[PDB]
Amino acid sequence: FGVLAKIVNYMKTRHQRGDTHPLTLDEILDETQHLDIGLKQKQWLMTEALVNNPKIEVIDGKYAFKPKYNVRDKKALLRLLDQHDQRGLGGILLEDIEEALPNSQKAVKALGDQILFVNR
Amino acid sequence: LDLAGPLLAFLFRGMFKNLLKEVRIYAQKFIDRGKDFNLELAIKTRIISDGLKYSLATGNWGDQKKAHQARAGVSQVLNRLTFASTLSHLRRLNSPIG
Amino acid sequence: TVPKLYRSVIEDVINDVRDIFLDDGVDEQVLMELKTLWENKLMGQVEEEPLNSEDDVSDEEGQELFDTENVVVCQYDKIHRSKNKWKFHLKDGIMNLNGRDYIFSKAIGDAEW
Amino acid sequence: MAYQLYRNTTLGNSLQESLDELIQSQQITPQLALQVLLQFDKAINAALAQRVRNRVNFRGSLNTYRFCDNVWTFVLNDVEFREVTELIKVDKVKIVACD
Amino acid sequence: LSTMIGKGTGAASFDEFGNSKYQNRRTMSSSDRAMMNAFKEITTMADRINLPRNIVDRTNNLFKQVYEQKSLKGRANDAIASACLYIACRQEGVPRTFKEICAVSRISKKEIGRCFKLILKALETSVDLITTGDFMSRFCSNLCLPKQVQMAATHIARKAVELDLVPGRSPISVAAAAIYMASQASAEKRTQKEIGDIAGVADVTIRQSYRLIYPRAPDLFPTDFKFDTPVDKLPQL
Amino acid sequence: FIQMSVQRIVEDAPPIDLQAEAQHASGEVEEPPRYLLKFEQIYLSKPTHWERDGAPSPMMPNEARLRNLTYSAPLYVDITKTVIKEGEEQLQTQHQKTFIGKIPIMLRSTYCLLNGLTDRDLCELNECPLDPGGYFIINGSEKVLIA
Amino acid sequence: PVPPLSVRPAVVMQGSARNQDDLTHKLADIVKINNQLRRNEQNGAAAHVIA
Amino acid sequence: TNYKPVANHQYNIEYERKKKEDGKRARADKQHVLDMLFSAFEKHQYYNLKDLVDITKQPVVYLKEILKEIGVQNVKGIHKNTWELKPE
Amino acid sequence: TPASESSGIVPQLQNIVSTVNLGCKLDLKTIALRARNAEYNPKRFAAVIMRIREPRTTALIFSSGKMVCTGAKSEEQSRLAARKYARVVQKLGFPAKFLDFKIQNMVGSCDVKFPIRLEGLVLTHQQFSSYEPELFPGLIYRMIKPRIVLLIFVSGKVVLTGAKVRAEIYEAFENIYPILKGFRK
Repeated sequence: FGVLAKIVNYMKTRHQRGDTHPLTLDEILDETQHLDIGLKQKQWLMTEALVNNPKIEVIDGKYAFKPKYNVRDKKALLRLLDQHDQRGLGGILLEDIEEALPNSQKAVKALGDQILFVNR
Repeated sequence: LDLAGPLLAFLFRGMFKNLLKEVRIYAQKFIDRGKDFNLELAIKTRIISDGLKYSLATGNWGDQKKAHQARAGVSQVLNRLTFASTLSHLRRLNSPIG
Repeated sequence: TVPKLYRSVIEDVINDVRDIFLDDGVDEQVLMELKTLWENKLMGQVEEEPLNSEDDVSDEEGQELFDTENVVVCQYDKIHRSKNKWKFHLKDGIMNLNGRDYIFSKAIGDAEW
Repeated sequence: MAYQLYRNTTLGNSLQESLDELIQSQQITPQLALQVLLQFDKAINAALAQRVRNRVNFRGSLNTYRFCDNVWTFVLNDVEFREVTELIKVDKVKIVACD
Repeated sequence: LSTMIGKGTGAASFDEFGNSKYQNRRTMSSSDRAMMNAFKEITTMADRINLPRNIVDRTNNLFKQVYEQKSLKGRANDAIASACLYIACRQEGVPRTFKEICAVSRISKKEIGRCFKLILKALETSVDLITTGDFMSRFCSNLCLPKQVQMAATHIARKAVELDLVPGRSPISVAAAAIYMASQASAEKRTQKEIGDIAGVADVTIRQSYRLIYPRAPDLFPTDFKFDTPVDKLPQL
Repeated sequence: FIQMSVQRIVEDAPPIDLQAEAQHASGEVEEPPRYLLKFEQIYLSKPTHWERDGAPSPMMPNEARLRNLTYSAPLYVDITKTVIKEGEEQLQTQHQKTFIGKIPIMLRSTYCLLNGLTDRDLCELNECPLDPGGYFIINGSEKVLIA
Repeated sequence: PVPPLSVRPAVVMQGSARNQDDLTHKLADIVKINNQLRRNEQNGAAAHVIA
Repeated sequence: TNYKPVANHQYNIEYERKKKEDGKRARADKQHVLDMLFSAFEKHQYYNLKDLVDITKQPVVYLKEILKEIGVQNVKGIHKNTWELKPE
Repeated sequence: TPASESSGIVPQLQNIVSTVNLGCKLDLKTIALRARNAEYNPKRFAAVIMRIREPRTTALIFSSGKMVCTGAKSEEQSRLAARKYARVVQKLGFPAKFLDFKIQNMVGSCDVKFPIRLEGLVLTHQQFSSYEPELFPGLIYRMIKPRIVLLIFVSGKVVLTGAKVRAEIYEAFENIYPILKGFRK
């Protein structure tokens, strides 16, 4: 179990470094020096641990970063918000910063476009 | 007839148990923290000292807060009017009643 | 006396790894070869940091390179100091002085720096 | 848990050198050698506790000292080891201590 | 503030299904509920050494001043309470030793003392200096020593400090050695160990102080006293 | 009541023991410490008074009335501490003799000071030889219990 | 209606206005818990505790 | 009514214990502490923070600082809280 | 001054406390490990302890890069010691600086050589003096002239502390000396 949380921490660090490109389990285990964690642990990790996580992005025959397998569009769904009978999604700033890029660069344009900040 | 002894035995009994619980509460809080027990520090001497003393003074029987209304004149200031009132008052006995 | 102790140790170690050698499937001749080998082996700058005007805050690079130190390996019970006065309460020790072999169950010392 | 420090000993090193020969000859495994070292460690610790009974008192000059990870390391000069029935003077000694 | 409620008449008083007759009472003064708990400790302690309520009332009063100033909020109430008991006892002219207050308190002698100096500065006030006379009574009485011995002891103590025979010494140790001298000259001889056990001082502290006063022993006694043993026959320790 | 009942009550059957919690989140080894408290013989000293000085002395009922004292005596008990833990130790036991409180004395009973004295000592002490006694003195008031 | 002081005679009995009558003590709970109930309700409240 | 020492004898024992090695903690080496959290996650999905400081021997403010970084929390009933390394 | 030629004996400096900041973050573990004549106990304390032989001083260096140097019997020796410490640290390959070197405390002592009456001194200065034999065998005087603390003993010995510059010691001592002479047994 604890090696899977070390893999998720490395993949989270890969997005924080600037990247969401898919890798094989090998390339992850090599960089993290877990290649020799034992063939039984590598097999379990491949055929149960990266299968039991529903948030993993499966792309190009490989696994990618990490909390969202969909809707990582890194911008607000303005189109849904246009519809006053169904417009609905404010969320937490931490998910949006986690998603892709820092808030501030997007926000300068957004402070005069769509965004409102509430200290909730 | 409940004289001085059966009446006192009651009052002191309730107080010593009250004191036994107080040493238990004290020893339990310490032992949660750990290692420094002192037996002499635990005893709240006032439980006995003041408890018998208050009841003998007011007349109010039993411990306070809850039950007390049961008995009121179990104690009195001794009537020193003649020699006979003293002697008679020391030997007076009462039935509880409406 | 103490060569005997090392002998005692020879007996205890060899006996306690016999079974382990056995568990690996290794032959007792290797263990005997081990023992024989072992027995044979046994015998700004102007104000911010003008510090270079204070160089040599040392008398020597080191002393352990000289190997002039007979070695001592031991556990400690108490270490104490009072200024230049140090106090040592040592225990369960193995000494080797000028090639000679020594031991102690307890050692107590004093030293000045 | 007993301390690995006695593995540093000349005796302990003489053992390791004997083991490395057996490893060079590949008659045993490195893992097995490590296991012999653990047994020797326990054995020599047990032997010190049970057998050794002598005591020595000493005085000298302290030259240098270290303390890290609960391990004291000294180097004393002009040291004088005194036993109840013996005397040993030495120019310099290295002392490593852990407990 | 206000009132409280309890019991139930034994009639309706719903827990309806569960077992909670009508309603439980409620706390009201939690913010200061530790001032009342300080007072509870002050009274308990006080009774362990059996002071009159008047001392206890001043102690209670000193605390309320220190607490409201909040200047010492960082230390345990039991440390501040123990200091109040010590100050109050000294100001009332019946000093207690720190060793005595430590015995009844759960606070160590060091912390009561440190708090004590800080409170004196905190209340911007001072106290009288202790003298030997202030303890002579309690000690001689607890050892069942006759009134006459106590009187001599007081005199010996008093005369000795007047003669400056003990330049740097606690008044307690000097008192203790005086008492010992008096008692060893009395029929009711008591061991150094007993006195030391009562005064708190080490028996070696008595040994030194007795050794220092012994060379002038003849001159220190009061003229009214009648020896049981000649002073040329008073033992040394 | 003294010769029997106050003894009977502490010689009851509630010896208390206390076992603090241990091996929280982890432990293994061997001891969640355990303490037991026992009570023995009870002692009652003749009725004493302590001055603000701290020095105790005998009280006499006439004094107790004038100065409004309470005529009571101090009570002591033998207590035991008994460390029979889970294994490491069992015998470490210690006896104490401790002041627990002050009980009022009934006047001229065997625990009063008046109980042995003749006509001469009582006239001397300032107490009337003809006074029946048998009643408590509480804060300077004579308080008699009623059957 | 809060009785005026003439109904709540400030029992005095020595003290220093120590006699803040007992009806006043009942009134001090009523304002206290009501002050508390209004303030409780001003914020968020579980349905049972307000009950 | 007992001789009054400088402090309780046992209090001094308590002082001596406090005065033996244990006191300050080993905040250094985050990775080994990270490993210990992983090891906690090897036995069970959630634990009491009281247990977490006991098993780690680290200061609370720091153990929190780490638990904010790599995990989340979940409370139950009356402020009874447990923390989890985001099981997935 | 005439008033300082009677008690002129003039007090002797025994201890100085100074600080200096190296202005850089440091790895105490590595430092402690590499350095000779040094001690570091992380499980019982948070800093490394260092000692030089010359003028038996000792310095304490913190992870922040701040350090404190004590033991000098003179400001020169304090400047000398601080520099010697900052040197060996430089020699550790770390960007050691001499920046913010400052005296924090100075201790002085002297002997007036006469028996002193203490009950009077505490009487006359109850707003300042405090003498409690039950706590410490020596009267503590808290001066507010050059806000200084003094320890006065029956022997005649006197210690003074709380100063950062020598003038404050002479001033505190010139001030208190007449009183002490006037309470001479």
